[PDB]
Amino acid sequence: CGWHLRDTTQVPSTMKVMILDSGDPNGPLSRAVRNQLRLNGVELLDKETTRKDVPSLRLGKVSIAKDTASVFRNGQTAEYQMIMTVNATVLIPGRDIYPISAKVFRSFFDNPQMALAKDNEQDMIVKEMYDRAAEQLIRKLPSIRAADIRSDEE
Amino acid sequence: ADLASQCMLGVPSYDRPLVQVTINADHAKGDYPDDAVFTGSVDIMQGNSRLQADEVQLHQKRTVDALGNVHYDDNQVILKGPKGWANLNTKDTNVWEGDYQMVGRQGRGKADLMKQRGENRYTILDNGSFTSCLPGSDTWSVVGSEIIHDREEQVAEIWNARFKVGPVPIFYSPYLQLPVGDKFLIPNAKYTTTNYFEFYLPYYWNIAPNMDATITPHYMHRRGNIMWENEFRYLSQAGAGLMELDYLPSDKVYEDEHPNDDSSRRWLFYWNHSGVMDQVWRFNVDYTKVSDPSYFNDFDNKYGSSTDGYATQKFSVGYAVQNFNATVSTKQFQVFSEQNTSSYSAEPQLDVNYYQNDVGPFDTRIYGQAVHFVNTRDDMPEATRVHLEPTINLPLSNNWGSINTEAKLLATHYQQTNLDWYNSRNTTKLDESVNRVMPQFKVDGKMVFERDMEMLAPGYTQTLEPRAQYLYVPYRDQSDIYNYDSSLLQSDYSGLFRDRTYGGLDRIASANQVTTGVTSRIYDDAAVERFNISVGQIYYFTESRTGDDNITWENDDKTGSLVWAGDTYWRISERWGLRGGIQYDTRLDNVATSNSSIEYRRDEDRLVQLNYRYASPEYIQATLPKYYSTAEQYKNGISQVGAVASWPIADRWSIVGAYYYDTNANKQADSMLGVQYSSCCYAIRVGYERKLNGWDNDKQHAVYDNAIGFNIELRGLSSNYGLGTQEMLRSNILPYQNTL
Repeated sequence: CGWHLRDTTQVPSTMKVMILDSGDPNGPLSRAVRNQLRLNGVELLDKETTRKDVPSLRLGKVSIAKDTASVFRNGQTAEYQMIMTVNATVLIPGRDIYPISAKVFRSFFDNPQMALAKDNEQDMIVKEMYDRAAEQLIRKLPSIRAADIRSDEE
Repeated sequence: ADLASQCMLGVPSYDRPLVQVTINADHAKGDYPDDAVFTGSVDIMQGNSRLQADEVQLHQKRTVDALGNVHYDDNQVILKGPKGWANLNTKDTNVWEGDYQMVGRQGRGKADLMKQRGENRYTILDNGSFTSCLPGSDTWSVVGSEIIHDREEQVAEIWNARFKVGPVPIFYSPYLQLPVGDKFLIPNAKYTTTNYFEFYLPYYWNIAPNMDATITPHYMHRRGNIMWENEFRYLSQAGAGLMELDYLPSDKVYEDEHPNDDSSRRWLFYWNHSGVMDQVWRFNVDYTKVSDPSYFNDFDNKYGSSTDGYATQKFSVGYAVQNFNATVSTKQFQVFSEQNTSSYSAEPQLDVNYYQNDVGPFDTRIYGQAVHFVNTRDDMPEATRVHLEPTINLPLSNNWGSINTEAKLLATHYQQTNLDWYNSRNTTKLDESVNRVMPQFKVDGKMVFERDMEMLAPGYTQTLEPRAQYLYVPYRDQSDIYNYDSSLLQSDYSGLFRDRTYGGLDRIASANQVTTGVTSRIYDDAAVERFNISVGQIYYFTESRTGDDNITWENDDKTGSLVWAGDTYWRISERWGLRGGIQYDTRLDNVATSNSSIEYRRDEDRLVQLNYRYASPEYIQATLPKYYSTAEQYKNGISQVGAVASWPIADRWSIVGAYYYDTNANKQADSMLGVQYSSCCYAIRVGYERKLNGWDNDKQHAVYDNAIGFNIELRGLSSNYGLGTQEMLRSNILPYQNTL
C-alpha cells in the first residue's frame, strides 16, 4: 500500500489561532471562509485584539465573470462559463506578507424560457463557488508555512 | 526594446536638481529690493525648478521679468520663448511666443502666449497647439484659439479646435476635450463593413466629488444620426456603480429592415450597482433594458451580445450580520424571442437566513422565503409561495476525517391563482391551496490519506480523499404546483453531493441515494498543489421523481449507478496549464457533457489556448425545451473545438486570433483576427470577426455576420504602452478566459 491516515492537520499548527480580516465580514466569501476555518478547528479572533503574535488572513477582491463558452448553430448561447477569482493575503508576525488566490470554474446551459429558474441556478452556483474558493484558500496555507520556514533557511 | 523604452527616449528627463533661492549671472546691478537686474547669461534655482535667460529684470512694489532665450524647467514641464514674466506671490506665470514640453510624460506644442494660473492647477494657451508625438515627429496635432489643461482632473479642453493629420486639417469643432493623464474611452475613429465610417468623441464632466459622466457622440455613417452614449460612474454611501443610456433618435437601417413600426428609436439602458454600507446594508442593481429584440444583433456594445436570448433586470436590498441576513429582491426578464411571450418574474422575493452555532453539540440554521410570481401573459398561473427550512446539523471531525449529519424540514405553502386557462387545457390540474411538508436527512463522510511520491520526484506527496454521502427525501406529488423557478441542475463532480436536483423550490425530487467519489492531489516539495483528479458516481435506491416526470431519456432504467462525473487540473508549469471535465449518464447511454482546455501564457501578450466543449444530443432532449430535440440548429448538441492565440512581433505589433469549429456541422462557429500596430502617439488596429448570427428557416442553414474593421486611437495621452492583446482577445462571441 504505502498510504497512511493524515497525522498533520490541514491548517498548520501556527495558524490554529488566526485573525480573519475583510472589507465585507458579513458577506458570502467571509461566511464561506469562516465556516471552512471552523470545520478545521481554528479559533478566530477579532480584527482588533490584545495579541500581537497571531497570523491574519486578509480577504481581498472577488471577481465573478460569466461569458458565453459555447453556441448553438444559430449563434445563440448554449453554455455560460463562470469564473470566480479570489485574491487574499496572509500576514505572519514580524515576517513577510504572502499572497494567495483561488480560481473556480463552473458552467451551465442557458434557457430563455425559464429565465427566472436559470437565475436561481446561477445564484446557487455562485454560493457553491464561494465554498470551493474557501477550500482552495485553506488548501494553500501549508505552502505559506513551507515558504515561511524556507525563508529562514535562505 | 519595449515601446515604453522607445518613447521615453524622446520624453525629456528631469534629473538636474534632486527633488523634494540661488542665483548665478555674468553681471548683477541695482540693490536687492525692487529693481535688481542681471545682465548677460543668468541661471536661477529654487527647490524643484530653474529659470534661465540672457537677461532677468526684477521689480517689487513681487515680479520677475526675463528677456532673450527665456527657458524654464521643473519636474512636470519645460517652457521656452523670447520673453517671460512671473508673480512670485500668486505663483502666476507668462511666456510669450513660446514652445512647451511636458516632463516625464509625452506632450508638446506652441502658443502665442503660455500661462500658468489658479495656484498653477491650470495651464492656459492662447492660439495654442498640442501633440503627443515625439520631437521631430508631427504625424498629428490639435490646434485651438484657446487651450486649457487642468492638472487635478487630468483633462485638456480646447476652443475652435482643428485636428491636423500631418500639416492638413481634417476636422473642426467649436469646442473639444482630450484626456491627459492616468484617470475608459479615448478619442477614436473606425471604418467597418457593418456601419461604414464611424467616430467616437468622448466628453468627460465632473458633476460632484467621485461622480463623473462621459457623454459620447458616436457617429455611424450607414445610419441617419449620431448615437448618444452616456456612461455615468459614481461612488456613494450605498456603494459604487455605472449607468449607460445609449440613444438613437431614429435609425435608417432599422427603418429600412423593419418598416411599418410606430417609431425608429434605438436605445439601451444599463445600470450596475454593487456595495455595502456600514458593513451591514447590501445594495445590488443588475439591470438591462432595450427598445427591441434586435439591438445586440445591430450594435457592438459592452452590456450584452447577439449571443443573448434575454435582458436581465435585478434589484435587491439586504441586511446582513454575522448570525442573520434578510434580502428583498425583484427578478425580471425581457425575453427577446417572439416565439413564446411567457416569462415569469419574482415581484417581490424575500429571502431570510438565521444561524445559531454551539446549541449543545449542534449547529442550527433556518431559511425562510416568501415570493410572488407574476407572468408577462394575462392568462398564465400566478402564485404566492411561502417556504420554511429549519435545519440542524452535527459536525464531527479529526485530523484525517469528518462525518456531518444534517436534518431539515422542507415546509412550503402555495396559494395559486389565475388557473382557469391552464386547468381548461391540461389533464393533471393545478390546485389553489397546496401544502408540501417533507423531512430531509443527509450524512456526509470524508477521509484523507497521504503517501510519499518519491517515485515521481524528491519530497513530493500524494493525497487521496474519498467521500461518501447518503441522502433521503420522501416522495410528494407536486404536479398540482406549476414550475415557476425550478431548472434541472448539471452534475459536475462537486454537484454529485447536492441535496437538490432542481435549482429552485417548485420541484423537490425524491432522494434515496448514496453518492461516492474520490479526489487525488499531488503536492511538490514546496507544498504547492501541482495536479488533481476527481472521479465520482450516484447510486439510486429508488426512482428520483417529482410527480411531474415529463423527461424522455433513452433507457427506462431508474435505479443503480446512473450518473458519473469527473474533473482534473494540471499546473504543468507557471506558464502551462491543462483542465478537463466529464459527465456520463446511463439514462442517456452516452457521455452527457465534457470540456477541456490546454493553455500556454508567457505574459499578458504571449499566449496560446486550445479548448473543446461537448454536449450530447440526448442531454439536449433531457434538459432543454422539447422543440430543441426537433430543430436542426439545437438537436445536434455541441461538439466545438476552439483555438485562441496572441503573440507580439518587433516590440510594436501584436497579432491575435481565434477560431471555433463545430465538428458535427463541419463549419465555423466564430473566427476572429486582430492585428494592432502601436507607436508612441497612435495605434492602428485591424479586426476581422465572422460569427453565427441567425438561422434561415426556409433553407435550414446558419446565417453568418462578417465584420471587417479598421480602427485608430491616439496615444501618449496616458502612460499606456500595452499592445492591445487582452481587449482584442475579448472582442468576439466566445471571448477568451484565462484557464491557468
